Amino acid sequence: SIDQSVVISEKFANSIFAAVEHIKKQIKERDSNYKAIIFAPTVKFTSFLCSILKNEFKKDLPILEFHGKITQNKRTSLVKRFKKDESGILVCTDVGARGMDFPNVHEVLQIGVPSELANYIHRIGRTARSGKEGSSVLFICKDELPFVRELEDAKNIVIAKQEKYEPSEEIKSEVLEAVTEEPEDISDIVISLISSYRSCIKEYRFSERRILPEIASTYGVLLNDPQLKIPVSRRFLDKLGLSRSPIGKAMFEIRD
Repeated sequence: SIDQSVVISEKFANSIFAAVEHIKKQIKERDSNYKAIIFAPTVKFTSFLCSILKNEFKKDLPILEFHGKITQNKRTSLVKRFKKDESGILVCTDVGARGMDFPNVHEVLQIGVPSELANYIHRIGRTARSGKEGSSVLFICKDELPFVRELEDAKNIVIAKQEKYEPSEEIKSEVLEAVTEEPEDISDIVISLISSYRSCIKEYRFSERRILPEIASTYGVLLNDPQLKIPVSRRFLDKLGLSRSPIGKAMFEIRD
C-alpha cells in the first residue's frame, strides 16, 4: 500500500524548506521525470507556495495551481492537462483529495495538517489507484506533533518513517532569494495560515500559546528578520477578536 512518512522540523517555515530540498532531490534522482501532488492549508498560501515552485523549478517541470476560487471551466482544463502530463507538480488545497483520479503520481506531499483527520486519508488516496507504487510525506513542525498521535488514537494509522529536519543556510538563501513577495503580501498569506490553524486548534489538541507565535514568526522568517512581528491595525485585530487578548501582542505590531 501507500508508503507513508513524516518530516518534522523545529519551525513551521522550515517545512517549506524541507519540501523544497526533497523536491530538488527527486528532480535530480528522477532526471525531471517527476509527477507529484502537494497539499496546503489555504488558498493564499497555495498561491505563494506555487510562486516559489515556479521560481525554483519552472525550467524542469510544469507547476499547476488548483483551489476553491478557481472557475469550473479552468478546473477541468487543468485536470485535463495534469492527466496528460508525464511530469509536473500540482499544488492544491483540500479542494481536491476527493473523487479525482490522477494516474502515475509518484508522491503525495502535505505541508502541515488537513482541515479534518479524515482528509489525511483522502489526500493520500490520490496515489496508488491503478497498481502503481507510491509514497506520501507529511511536512510538519514540532508543535504539530499531537496530530500524529491523534492518527494512532482515532484512525489506528501509524506512520512508520519519521525523521527530524534542519535547513542549511544555503537552502534558506535559495528559497528566500526566490520569494518575490512584498511585505503586505506576506502578511496576507501568513494571516490566512493563522486563521486556518486557529480553526483546528481544539480539534487536534494543539497548544495555542506555542503554535500561534510559531506560525506568526514565519512572517519574520520569510522576510529574513526573525524578531519582526506582523504589522496590523487596531481595528483589524479587533475584527479578529484579539484586541484585548494576550499572545496577539507576541505575534503582531500595531502600526496604526
